[PDB]
Amino acid sequence: GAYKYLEELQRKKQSDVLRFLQRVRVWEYRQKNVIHRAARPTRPDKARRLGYKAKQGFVIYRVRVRRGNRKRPVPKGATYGKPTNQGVNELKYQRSLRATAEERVGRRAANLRVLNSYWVNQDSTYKYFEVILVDPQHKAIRRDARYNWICDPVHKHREARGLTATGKKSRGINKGHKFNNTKAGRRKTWKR
Amino acid sequence: ITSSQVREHVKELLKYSNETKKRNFLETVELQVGLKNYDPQRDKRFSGSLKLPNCPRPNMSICIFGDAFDVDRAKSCGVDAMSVDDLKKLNKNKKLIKKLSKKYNAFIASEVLIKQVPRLLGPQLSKAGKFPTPVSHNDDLYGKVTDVRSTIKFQLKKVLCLAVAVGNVEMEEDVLVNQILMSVNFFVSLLKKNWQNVGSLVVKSSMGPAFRL
Amino acid sequence: ERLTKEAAAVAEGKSKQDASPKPYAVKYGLNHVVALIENKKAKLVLIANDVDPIELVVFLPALCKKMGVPYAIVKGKARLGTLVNQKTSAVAALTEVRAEDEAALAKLVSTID
Amino acid sequence: GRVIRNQRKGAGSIFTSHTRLRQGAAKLRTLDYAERHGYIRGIVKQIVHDSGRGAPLAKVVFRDPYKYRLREEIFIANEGVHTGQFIYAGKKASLNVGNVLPLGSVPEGTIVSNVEEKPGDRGALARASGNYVIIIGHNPDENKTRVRLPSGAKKVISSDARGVIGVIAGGGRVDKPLLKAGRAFHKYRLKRNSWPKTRGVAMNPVDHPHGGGNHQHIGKASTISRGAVSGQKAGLIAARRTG
RNA sequence: GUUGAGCUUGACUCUAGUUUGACAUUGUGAAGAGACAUAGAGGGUGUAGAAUAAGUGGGAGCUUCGGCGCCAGUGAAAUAC
RNA sequence: CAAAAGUGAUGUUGACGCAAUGUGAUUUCUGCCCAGUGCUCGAAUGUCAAAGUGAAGAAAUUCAACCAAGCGCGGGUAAACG
RNA sequence: GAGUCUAACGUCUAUGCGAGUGUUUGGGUAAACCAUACGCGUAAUGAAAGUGAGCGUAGGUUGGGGCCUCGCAAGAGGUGC
RNA sequence: UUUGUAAAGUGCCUUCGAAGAGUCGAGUUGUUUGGGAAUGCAGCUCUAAGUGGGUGGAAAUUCAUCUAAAGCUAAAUAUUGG
RNA sequence: GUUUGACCUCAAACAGGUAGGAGUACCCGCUGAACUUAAGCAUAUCAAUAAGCGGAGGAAAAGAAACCAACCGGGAUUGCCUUAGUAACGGCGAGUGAAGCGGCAAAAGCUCAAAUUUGAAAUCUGGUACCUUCGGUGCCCGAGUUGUAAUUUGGAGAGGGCA
Repeated sequence: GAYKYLEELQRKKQSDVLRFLQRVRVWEYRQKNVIHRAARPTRPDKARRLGYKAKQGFVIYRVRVRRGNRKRPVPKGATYGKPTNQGVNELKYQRSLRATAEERVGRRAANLRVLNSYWVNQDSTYKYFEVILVDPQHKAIRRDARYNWICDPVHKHREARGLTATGKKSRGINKGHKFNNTKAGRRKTWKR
Repeated sequence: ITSSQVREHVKELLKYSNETKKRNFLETVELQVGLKNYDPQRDKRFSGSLKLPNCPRPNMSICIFGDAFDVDRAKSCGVDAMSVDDLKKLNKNKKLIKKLSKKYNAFIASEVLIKQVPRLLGPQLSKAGKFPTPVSHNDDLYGKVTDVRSTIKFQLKKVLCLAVAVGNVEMEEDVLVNQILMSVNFFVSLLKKNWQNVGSLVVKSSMGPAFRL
Repeated sequence: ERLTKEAAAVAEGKSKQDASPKPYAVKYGLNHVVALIENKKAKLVLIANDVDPIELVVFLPALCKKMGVPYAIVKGKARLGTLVNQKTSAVAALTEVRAEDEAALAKLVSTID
Repeated sequence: GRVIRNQRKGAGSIFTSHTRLRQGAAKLRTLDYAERHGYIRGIVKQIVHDSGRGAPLAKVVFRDPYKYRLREEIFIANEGVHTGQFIYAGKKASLNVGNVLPLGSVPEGTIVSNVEEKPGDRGALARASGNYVIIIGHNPDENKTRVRLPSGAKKVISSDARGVIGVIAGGGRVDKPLLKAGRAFHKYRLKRNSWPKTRGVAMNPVDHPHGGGNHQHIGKASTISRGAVSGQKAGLIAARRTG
């Protein structure tokens, strides 16, 4: 909208601003580690649409992911056998690398709970997602209906089961044709 | 080769006496090809005896060859005719059979006599390469004047080109477009890659310089 | 920063901050700056440099120049909001209604722009 | 087949030994850049053997607390380091046998021991006994220098290295041979590796692929190339010339 | 036994490994050497024949400074434009 | 040479050595071979992955299909096999 | 303690009731009685240019007749579903 | 009590509104037996619009139908240590 | 030199409350196999589960449309009876195998924006200063009303105020 200084850039990352800016902000992350804080967000436009009516307790952390695919050991000794798994970077799985970034900050800072994330580009080292985390004590947020549920105890580890947008894709949620079988949980229909 | 200046390279060329150097006679317009990337081999070699729909045009000095009622029909048109003995009579010397390749352009040979031609009259008609049309003994020779205009040679032989006439100053520019495009069509689409092989063509009048398209 | 396109001088940069009790009305905040613009309710826009993140302030040299007020860059935020007289340390501001300073305010705007 | 003996090299029980017992084998410490009359330079103290080398070494004092307690400064043994003569160092140093100093400061054709060769390593080449390298890459070798290392081959060096001028102390392994094999086994406990050896042809093709045949001989091949696996790659590794 | 394990060859199926090439992550000037598009531009022989002969077909160059397959002739192949 | 990768042995040894393989102190000596196969070496020269022909009107639209290495060939060599 | 309380198919015993009958969850007069969703042996066949067959009902051969198109109603081709 | 505060119904006057991008999916793979193969779904890497985009197992084309990429929610039901 | 301040990055000790563990079954998620069958046979298949680890609760766990029918019509999730071995896949070999429609049971619906760019009287919040004992006082981060509107573009559909 009016914020075509964030939005124009966030949707079209190909633009003259962010291919320069995320080069020096991925450089910033080559210094930093598993988790590291971010100020007010890099993309505060999508951040507010997820849920970032602020206050302290409403924080945002940039987190790394892994390399390889679904890695398993290398074939030492034999190589053949029944070759059900031959490669070191073999299968993928259901969950997106959003979830990977979200639970690395999620179990380190156990108090701060996972809301949802977005991508802030990458380099050749890892992909980087900015995870918005909420706080379950923080009020005004509890006086808001939009963030009441997330503070109360059932909505701890929303990523681990399937409440967060990424963990929805661990069960079966997108509205379409074959949503009939994969309606609820994946183990309810039992992998069909 | 384009379909763009197909009228224009006929039109302006044949219009002035600045580009083409107009002589005494009615300059007889042809179209030769320009077949680059063609190998004189098995495949790319075109030959035949086709004809263009408005007639390629040439006549000039016509010779007839026949016996009996073919000779009567010939000189009733006004064209002189050779018989069997007269066919031998050019062949028995140097000059007259090579001069048959020169200025004698259109030819008629009657039914039984066509199969006599390429034994005597043949090695002299290599370049230039004139040959009679299929005319029987029952055919009318006055109605076959337009057939010797129509039926032209097609031979690639040694070279790459296949020269055929399109018309002359007796035709207009409009008619000559529907002769030029007809020539190229025969060669082009039978051998793939097509128009990148067919290079830069110009319509020669007689005395008509380059005007390639 | 990569923010600053055309710049002003430091000595006149201070004089732009205290452009609140010398005109009449002032709005404060960088939302209320970009808000300012169409009907020309903003006259002088007070662009601070020091605003975190830098994504907020890159609106101001661009947006406010398209629809078009003659802006000018103040020296910093720490004595921007304090010189307006608000609560907090204001990230930007704009001069709305003029008091006596119109002729003086003309050489706050058009020095840089 | 089973696990080949050459694969059991990276880890193992035979690949453990005393590490911290070793007082300091022969690197080189900080020793003064300057020689503005010198700062960090002094005399030789004791003569002590570190395990690993199989040769005597020494202790040295400089300007800093070094007789006993501070455990680091071990000095390269040349004949005959002992109490009451000074060492000198620095860049444009005084060229003597028993002084540690640059390769740049020494002319062509000087013999040197305990010399670096990569960009800084403290001490690499010729630390034990008998050994020395030969610096002959100055003068028409203009910018980048070159130690011609003792076989025949290469090594490009930038500025690079310090080292002691001389041939090192000892000389009684090639100069004097041993007597028996249990006295040779004193090598393979200060170094971690299997010892001795049994023949490749005598071992089964199971345990090592050089076996095979009732009448014993070499099963696969003796010459195996450089790009090959673990059990695959044995014998003479790329026999460039035979004989 | 349409047996099991240890264990084998350049059979054949296939893989960790091994080896060569390409693309993204990842910026900036000179000098020297090519290709395409082509404004423009050319490298040749068998004898006789006025004379220095690869083509192709229409069919006809003897002069406002200046020919040799019109005619007429040589030849294996013979104009011009 | 180990490890999924981080990280190390080999190694604070260094060719006067480290290691795989062949081997055995002593003492006199060692003639001859390039077919076949491996390892190594070398450049005169040959092959392998990115077209375009066809459907809109009582018979007159559009877009997806060749270039490098080992090899061939040439050169070095038998404490690698013969 | 060594052919068996699952449970599918096909002859057959017994049988309320049959050219229409007989259900079930459940209601509920409670092992009763009422309801009747809906089933019941089930489609030929043409390498690529349809039809939907009465529980399911086709094949072989032939006559009459209705409809459409091209072309000179000369005649050719399906309609024989 | 009309609760000096929050919503709906009733009645009157006056005048005119929107969008969520690493997702849509993509060179290629894949959680799916990729087979012409929807969807569920995003490894390595990049990447799209709101009279515009999407579901309905090939495409041109037409008709009916829905409007994500933030989030929450009762029961019919499953089961035991006492 | 030297005088005066805001946000990113981003601490340690005193002092009210609050808590550890022992346990079974039920579910969701994740690293994630196999004995086996086609009498055998590497890719059908034992299977997304065991075993191990993680996550949520007293029920777990799901869900209110980027749906179906097919121009006649209807409108969440969940359980049961019809359905379905039909429609498909697999040496078409073991095997695996839906959807739609009618009936029965119990059936109510909601949180987020003109995005967002966000700041003050007051409301009002996370952290934290002085007072120095949860009572009184103060600042920044900030949420919408509000002080007060745009940006990038468009329509004739339809909304909002006031009582």
